[PDB]
Parts: sequence; C-alpha cells; structure tokens
Amino acid sequence: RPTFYRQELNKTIWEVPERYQNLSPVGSGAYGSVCAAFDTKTGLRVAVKKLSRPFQSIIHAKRTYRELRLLKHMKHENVIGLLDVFTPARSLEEFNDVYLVTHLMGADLNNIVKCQKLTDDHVQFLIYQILRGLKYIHSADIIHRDLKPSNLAVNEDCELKILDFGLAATRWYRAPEIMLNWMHYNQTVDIWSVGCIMAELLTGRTLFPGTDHIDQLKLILRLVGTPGAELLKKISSESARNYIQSLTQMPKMNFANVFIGANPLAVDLLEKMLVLDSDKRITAAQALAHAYFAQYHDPDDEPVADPYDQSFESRDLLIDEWKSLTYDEVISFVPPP
Ligand SMILES: O=S(=O)(Nc1cccc(Oc2ccc(F)cc2)c1)N1CCC(NCc2ccccc2O)CC1
Ligand SMILES: CCCCCCCCO[C@H]1O[C@@H](CO)C(O)C(O)C1O
Repeated sequence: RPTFYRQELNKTIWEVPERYQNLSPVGSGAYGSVCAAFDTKTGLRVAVKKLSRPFQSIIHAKRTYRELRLLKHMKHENVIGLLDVFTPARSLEEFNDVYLVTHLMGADLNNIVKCQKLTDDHVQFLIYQILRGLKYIHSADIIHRDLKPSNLAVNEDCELKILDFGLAATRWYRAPEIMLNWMHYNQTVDIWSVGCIMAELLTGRTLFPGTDHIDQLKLILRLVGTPGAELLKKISSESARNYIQSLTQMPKMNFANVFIGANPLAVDLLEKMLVLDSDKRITAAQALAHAYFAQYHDPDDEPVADPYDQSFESRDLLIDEWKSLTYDEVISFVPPP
C-alpha cells in the first residue's frame, strides 16, 4: 500500500499516493474535482479526478460505480481509459473517497480552435478520431450523450480522446429528440453532436445559437427542414407532433448555403449526420467509410469493444451495496501495460 499525503486545493481536500506529485487544479463541478499531476512512475502528466460525495445517496453511489466500471472497460486510443484508481481508506468501513486517474492531453477542442484556424485536413483527422472512438463506445452499447468540444481532449499532435462518456453550453450540441424529451433514444444522438461540432470547425461559429431550447429548436428545424410524413409517423403523442410543426415556421435555410466554402464531401457528410430522424442518421461505423475520411479510414484498425456487462444499470440497490461493489472494483484493479 503506497504512502499517501494530504493537501488542500481550492477548499477541497486531496489525499493521493506520493506517486503523484505537483497537483494543479484544472477542473471543478458536479462531476467532481480534477487536478493535473505528475505521475513520477511513468514521467507523464496525468489527470486525477476526486469524485464529489460518491456515497451520499443511492443515485450518487450508483453513478460512482458506473463511472468506475466504464473507465475500467475502455481500452481504445480515442477514448479515455483508467490508468489508476485509489482511495485513502484501508477498509470498506472507512471507504468514503474515490480517485480516478487517466491521461492528460493538455487542451480541449475549444482551446485548440481559439489559437489555430483549422484546415480541412485538420477537420478530417479530428472528426475521424471522434467517430472512431464513437464506433468503439457505441459497440459496447454505451452512449456519450453530452458530446461537445470540452469533452474532447487533444494533444499537440492534434490526436484526440473522448472524455466523460456514458455518465450524463451543452445544449448547442444536443440532439433535438433530447431537447424535445421524446423518450427512448439511440446511439445516434452522439452523431448529431458530432455534426454540430464539425459544422463549428468549418464555419467558426455555433450552428444553433439558441438563447434557450425553443429558440434553438426553431433554428434546427429551419435548417434540416420540417419533419416529413415518415418522421411524424413515429411520434405517438398528438401534442408532440403538433408542437414540432409549430416550431418549424421560420423561413427555410439551405444546407449548402450555410457551409459555402467547405469541402463538398464535408458538406455531404454533415447532411448525413444532421438528420432529424435518428433512425436515418449515419452511424459512426458507416461514417468512418465515408469518402471524406479517405486518407484516414482503415477497416483493420477501427476496433469495437469487448462485451460490456452493464446489467447493473437495471438494478435498484441500497447505498451499502453500491458502495461495496465499488470498493471491490477498486481492489481488483490491475493497471494497463
Ligand atoms: O477541464 S476538465 O477538469 N479536464 C479533464 C481532462 C482529463 C480528464 C478529466 O477527468 C477525468 C480524470 C481522471 C479519470 F480517470 C476520468 C476523468 C477532466 N473536464 C471537466 C469536466 C468536463 N466534463 C463534464 C461532464 C461530466 C459528466 C457528464 C457530462 C459532462 O459533460 C470535461 C473536462
Ligand atoms: C420531430 C423533430 C424534432 C425532434 C427530432 C427527433 C427525431 C427522432 O428520430 C428518432 O428518434 C428515436 C428515439 O430517440 C426513435 O425511436 C424514432 O423512431 C425516430 O424517428
């Protein structure tokens, strides 16, 4: 058992193995607190996340276990995986804090764009990697559902890793079916997000700048058009159908016009991602074969994930059960090569 050392950072107490040195806050929110640290074992900077109050409630307890399970399963170059997980506690009885460790890339997509004007080749590489990671997570039946530039870690070689998936402004990249609260959705909500991100990288501006969700929904419908007979056919709720038609009264926008000077292939791909009907949206695996990624696509190097056991998701357990399951996972953790 490594020796730990305590430290107070921005009001929050951090107790970590001496292995991690020079803690530096990067990170704060409802998801927990995040610090950058120097992993002296490998010589590389890492990201350390201290979960808020992991076992405060059943919902907290379950999401603590969830994130631990998720990270322990992901092993892909475009997806954050678990480098280490630890707790200062020596027993289940004293177990109250959980720390997760992963790669620190250095910047997020917003930062990259802030400093550099992306070339079309940059766009293919960045989106290609997002889609490649997405094919992987989606294959394990996991959905990000909050894909956005701040959830995209990029290193100085513009290589990318998807961050904080399977856990959930955010709205700009959110799929319309979510903003409309239509129930039971699919993996392509992430594809819609990728479309909003890609458009942004091409035009340099937010595609659907809605002050609120309604304003934004009107902007979405204005661009991808009123729902056809086919889509309206799958919406049961009469109130839902009427309301959506009521939001598509803005003058129609032409898709090609919005993305003028961009690569023709880029625009075609954008059209296949920003489809109102999620059943007709291109999937990540399909997207990877699109001609826009000709220079990067390789079917022998775009793997899917090992079977992921998430039967715990349809389980309603007590705090102490969720806590014990989490503790067992912390103990059984074996670091990667
Ligand atoms: O600016 S960051 O503090 N940088 C960062 C960079 C790398 C890893 C990381 O979090 C970790 C750290 C260690 C782990 F093992 C897992 C995640 C955070 N961070 C803050 C949180 C943000 N995601 C919020 C978020 C959380 C849950 C659900 C939807 C969401 O959008 C993503 C970016
Ligand atoms: C109606 C236009 C604004 C909202 C667009 C939502 C488009 C959803 O599209 C799809 O959603 C899935 C559930 O998420 C389905 O199960 C569908 O049948 C479907 O068509």
